[PDB]
Amino acid sequence: SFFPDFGLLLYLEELNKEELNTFKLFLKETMEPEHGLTPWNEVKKARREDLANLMKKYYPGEKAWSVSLKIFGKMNLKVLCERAKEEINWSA
Amino acid sequence: SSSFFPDFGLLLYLEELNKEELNTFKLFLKETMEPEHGLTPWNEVKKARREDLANLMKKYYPGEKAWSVSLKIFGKMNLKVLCERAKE
Repeated sequence: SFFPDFGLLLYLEELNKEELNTFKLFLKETMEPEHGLTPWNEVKKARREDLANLMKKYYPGEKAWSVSLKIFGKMNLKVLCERAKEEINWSA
Repeated sequence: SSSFFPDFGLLLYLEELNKEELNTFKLFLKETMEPEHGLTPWNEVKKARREDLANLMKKYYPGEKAWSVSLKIFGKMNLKVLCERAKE
């Protein structure tokens, strides 16, 4: 159980302003069918340390690992999608 | 239903990847298939073209399995990039 305590915080800290917001949105979407928009208020304004503990709360154990890995996946696809969107059509 | 990712989604994103990104994708796939398929189909994947690669995932991971595995691989791929960034 190394991921919830130390791993997530390091990579989260590596994210810039745009990337961090992107993370929260996908998390919001992920928590939606299970918790609704109830914790979204907390998550949206949450700091990285608070965000890490929040995920430990709603997703304890390897649950944090499963959702986080998937969120990082969607984040990569977003960048790729945004990149492909300009190649497919040069008019954005 | 839905999640027709190998047929419509996956094929596009693989094409967005460069050579190194495609290889990195294959490596992570190898890691995932190992406890399930071993190194038996790894030979096929290693040499696989992007179009071939999509059908292979359609084969070994039918239904929404292809989307789930792909999403996790892209996650590790992103973590790799982030790791390399902090290391620099």
